[PDB]
Amino acid sequence: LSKKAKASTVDLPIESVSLSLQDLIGYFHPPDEHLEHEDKQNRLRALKNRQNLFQEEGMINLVLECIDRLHVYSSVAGREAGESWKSILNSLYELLAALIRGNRKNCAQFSGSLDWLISRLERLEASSGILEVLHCVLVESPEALNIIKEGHIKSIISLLDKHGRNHKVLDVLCSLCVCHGVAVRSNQHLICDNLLPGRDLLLQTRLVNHVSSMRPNIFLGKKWYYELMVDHTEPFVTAEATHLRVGWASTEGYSPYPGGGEEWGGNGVGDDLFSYGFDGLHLWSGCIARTVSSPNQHLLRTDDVISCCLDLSAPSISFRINGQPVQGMFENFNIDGLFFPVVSFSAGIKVRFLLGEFKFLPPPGYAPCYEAVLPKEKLKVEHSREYKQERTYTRDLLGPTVSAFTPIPVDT
Amino acid sequence: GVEIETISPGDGRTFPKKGQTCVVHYTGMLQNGKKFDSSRDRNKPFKFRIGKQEVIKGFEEGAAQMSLGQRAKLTCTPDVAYGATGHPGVIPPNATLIFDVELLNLE
Amino acid sequence: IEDPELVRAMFVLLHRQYDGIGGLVRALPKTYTINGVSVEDTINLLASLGQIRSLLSVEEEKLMIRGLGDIMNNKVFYQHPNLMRALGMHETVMEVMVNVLGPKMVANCCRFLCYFCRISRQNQKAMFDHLSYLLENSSVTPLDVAAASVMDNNELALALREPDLEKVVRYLAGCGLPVEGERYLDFLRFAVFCNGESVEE
Amino acid sequence: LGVAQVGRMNFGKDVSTLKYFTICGLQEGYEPFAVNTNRDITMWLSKRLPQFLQVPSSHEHIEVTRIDVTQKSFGSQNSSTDIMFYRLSMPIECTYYYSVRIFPNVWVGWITSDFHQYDTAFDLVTVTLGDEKGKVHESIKRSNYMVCANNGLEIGCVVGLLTFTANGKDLSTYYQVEPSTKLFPAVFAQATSPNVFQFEAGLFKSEHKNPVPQCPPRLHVQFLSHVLWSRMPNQFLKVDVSRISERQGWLVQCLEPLQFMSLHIPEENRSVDILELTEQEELLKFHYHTLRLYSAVCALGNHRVAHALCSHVDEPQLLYAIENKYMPGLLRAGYYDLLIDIHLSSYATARLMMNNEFIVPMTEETKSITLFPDPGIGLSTSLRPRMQFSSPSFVSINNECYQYSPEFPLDILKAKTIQMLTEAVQEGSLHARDPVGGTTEFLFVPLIKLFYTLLIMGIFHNEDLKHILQLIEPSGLLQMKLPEPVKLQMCLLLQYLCDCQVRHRIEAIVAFS
Repeated sequence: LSKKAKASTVDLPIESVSLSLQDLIGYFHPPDEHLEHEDKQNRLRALKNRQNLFQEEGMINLVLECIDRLHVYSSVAGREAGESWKSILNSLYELLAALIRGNRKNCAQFSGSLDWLISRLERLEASSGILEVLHCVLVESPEALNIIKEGHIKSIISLLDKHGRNHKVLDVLCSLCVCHGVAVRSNQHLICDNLLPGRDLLLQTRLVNHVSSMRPNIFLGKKWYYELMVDHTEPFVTAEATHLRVGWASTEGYSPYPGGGEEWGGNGVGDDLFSYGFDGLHLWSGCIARTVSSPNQHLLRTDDVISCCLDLSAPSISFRINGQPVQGMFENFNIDGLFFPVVSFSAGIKVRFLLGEFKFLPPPGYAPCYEAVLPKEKLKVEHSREYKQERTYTRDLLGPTVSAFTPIPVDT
Repeated sequence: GVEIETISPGDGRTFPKKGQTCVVHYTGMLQNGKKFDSSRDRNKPFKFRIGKQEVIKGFEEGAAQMSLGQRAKLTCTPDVAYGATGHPGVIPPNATLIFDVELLNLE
Repeated sequence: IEDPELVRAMFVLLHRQYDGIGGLVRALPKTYTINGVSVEDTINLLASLGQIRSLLSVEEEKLMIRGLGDIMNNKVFYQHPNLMRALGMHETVMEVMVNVLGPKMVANCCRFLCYFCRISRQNQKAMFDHLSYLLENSSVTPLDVAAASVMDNNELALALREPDLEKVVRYLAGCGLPVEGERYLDFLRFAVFCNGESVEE
Repeated sequence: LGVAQVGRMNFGKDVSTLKYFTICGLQEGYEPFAVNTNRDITMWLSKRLPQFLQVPSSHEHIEVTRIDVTQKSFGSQNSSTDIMFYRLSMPIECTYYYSVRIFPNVWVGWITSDFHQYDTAFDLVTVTLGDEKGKVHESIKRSNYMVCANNGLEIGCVVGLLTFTANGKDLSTYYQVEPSTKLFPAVFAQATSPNVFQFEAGLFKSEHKNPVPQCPPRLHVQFLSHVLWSRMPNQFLKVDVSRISERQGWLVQCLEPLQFMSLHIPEENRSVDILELTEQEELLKFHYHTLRLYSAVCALGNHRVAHALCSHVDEPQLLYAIENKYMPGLLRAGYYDLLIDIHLSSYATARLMMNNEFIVPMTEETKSITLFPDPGIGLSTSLRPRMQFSSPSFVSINNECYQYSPEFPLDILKAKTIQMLTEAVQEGSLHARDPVGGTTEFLFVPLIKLFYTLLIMGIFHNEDLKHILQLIEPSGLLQMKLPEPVKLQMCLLLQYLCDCQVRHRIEAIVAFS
């Protein structure tokens, strides 16, 4: 059928061959664990004898030729009888894994054709057989570790980006850099050069501080304006710098989970959150910091007063430190639900709300937040909607939610 | 010639002279935000001497403009960094480096 | 108890309790005492010895050649050849060369062993015992250490037997095209004369 | 729990708070969850925020098909066809385009990874320029999900910036604002009729993976067809904070720092805390095998690959990974073996080469042995090898640097492991069913392994070995009930103790002679 069109050749057995492969797999089967040690040696010795007698007549090459022939299509021929071509081919490579598994003598004779195998490694339809055969070669002969060069290792690497997370690739590479006893230090520099510095194929890890934010129970959906006073800083009590962010957030959306969701948690991280404040106070919105400036480039230090501003009937948020304008630019975002102050921290930081008992404020524009608490509510503070509450016996669990100066009049 | 962002103010006036060893705590990350080196990690303040050609050039240049107490976000352009070769294993080829350095003591 | 490494590690530990004097037997032909003025250099020997030994398991050869160069030029390498006979460091380099012979490594290897025989008599006797394998590796030097193992001492000149010499003249029969005969005969002159008088046998 | 309900569970260890366990329970043949546990058992609530996910066969009828232009078909003829948010697996950061072909209202766009707003509508960054004088106030940003509307061949051309086409006709809304963001290709939809989507100047996938000539596009198995799905459980973040508050001026205050241990997947960008690998098996096994490779590559003394990996695993992480009593079974042994194979397995083999050579100077302190005071060895003047450690910084004097090992402080660790051993034996002696790695192998095996390799390396002197022998001798870890591969380690713990007397006795003979 490698001609133009034979289309009538009957000399093509399938069910007599696809049966025979399972008989040979079962014939070359390794003995299990659950066996007595006087017969486990007998079955092991008999398996090695069968492997050597199949080696000496070159049946390895006799199946290598069928692998050469069959890797033409991708789905062929009369395409109903040859429907099982994948399930033959995947069962073919499996036979190749059984003939070379024990004998190092077998593995030495399979030295030269490894380059063609890693050439076929990009076929990506029977790569499971190829990776198994290669891994079942590399541990068994040290001579077969000398052929393999940089062009092969880079193809093995490229399979790991094309194919996600395949731990057998790392079971190969864990054996490519250490043989039986010895350490092939030309491969160890090579693996460290390619796979490491991209930070892309591998699960990069780190440690961050626990983030937490606080809400003073006030809800707000004219120019609202509240202050802070930071009195203790700790720029470094970790092997990393601490955070302290002030701002506002909305209620319809984005339950504030610590760290496990978006990157690192905190504030200014979602689109529903608008935050600001740093050493060099530049803002945050959607967990990407932009680089707004101020004419001191200061810390949230032990001696500062932050002036946050938010506008009713206007989509404008601009901040101020010690009265000085910092060119706050938060404009034209969504108006859904309410807004509330959130200020976040992770250090040994103590800070003071200035709401009443004010300490220093102009009111500029017009609204203080001591008047949003007018009708019945009080100024108590919570921990941003509180899926936890840290205690001894039971943090009491909760149900989700059930959800203004403009009502409607009733018509008749 | 290198991007020097002041984070905290030091004293401004006392920038270190060549021939003095400089003590610095420095935490460096890549352009992506992935942190590749620290000095807080091992609780050891780094030490180096100006002009003796041990440190990369952007680091020494950005430390030469700094002062006592002053910490800075040095953003080194990859031609002054490890360059086209990069570093074998820790730095990919041709990437900008973002250090948060903070100088402590001098000589 | 399965996992038979556990059984073996149990019974070796059991037997070392009831044979203390046997443990002290198998530790006394390794000890050695040195005077205080030679403390500082033998550490620089020992630290330059382990770099050999840790290089036992791997262009990988430039470390070994510098290591052997630092060992050969050491102050205490002439001075107490019982030490270097007892640390096994003739067998270390022998194993490295055997690992090579499955080019410039063998040549700066065997020069160390030819340096190793000519410092003591008993040291040469210790070097002697690999000659039966050592003759089978004529490359072109790896034959020089077969020579300087039997160069001078008459007892070792008498001790070696006829199958050791028969494969030498087998190699000479192999020279039936030459050039390799000028070295092989250079072995056999040390086999029959060795002081000034021809050993009859 | 329901809508405005408050629940209160108690998983044992509250026998005083066990109110009715007397009258029903104890004598009735029952037990609480207090019978073993010295931890707090973690709780796994369901999430509120949804996160996108792969597509199994767990629908009535949803079927994406890898076909070979090189498209991805569908089907949704069922009872519920409400909302099916779709996106591709990997995003593009900051020239090529991307096809879709709809038969029946149904959107396409680009999702930036912060998106969990499951909504049946059109809604949502918008910041203006600041040049320190006001005076500009124009824009820096637009994006946040993009909206568009036989064959509809809508194509999202990007870069650079963001554009759109619609069957040759480029529409409006060119959101030409993304500085260095990542862009998921994505589709919001309802499905009316089946066979609704197909996917894919040069062509696309070259701009995505690492080989980048790649002008013929080619699908790979790493491509998926992720769907935004609602609920997956979350860990409880077992110890949270010790925040404190005030009322006159509202001093809100915290002073006791707590740190995570997270890992962020790079190609499906999000950060997971490492504990939640406890139930997620594939992301466990692949990271375990990567922790093996980080050791196998830096094996038998590669003193430059160790300086590479000290910038990559970064030592104060390891001191967390030793200490945290919640980490899974495999991942504990992985980090212990990585610690040993980075910092300690270079010198330890260099001391087990010189364990049978026994040479000793003959000077005055060597003669000064009393030989027998009528293991925690007194003077011990033998000639063991020498350890040097190097700081793994990043300067250009690295050729002299990368020659010994990286260094991390032994004085902290050698008290940490004694604290950990006492906490280990005295708690786990009473047969909890807890122990840290799940089974007692991962509790003890990579603790005694570090203890053994720290014992060899010439620390734990007299003042601490006196503390050490109390855990084994008392005259007890040697006397307990142990499985096989922990007493295998204890045999090698005992052998060095027996071997210390031989080094004592040889120096004794020389001090006499």
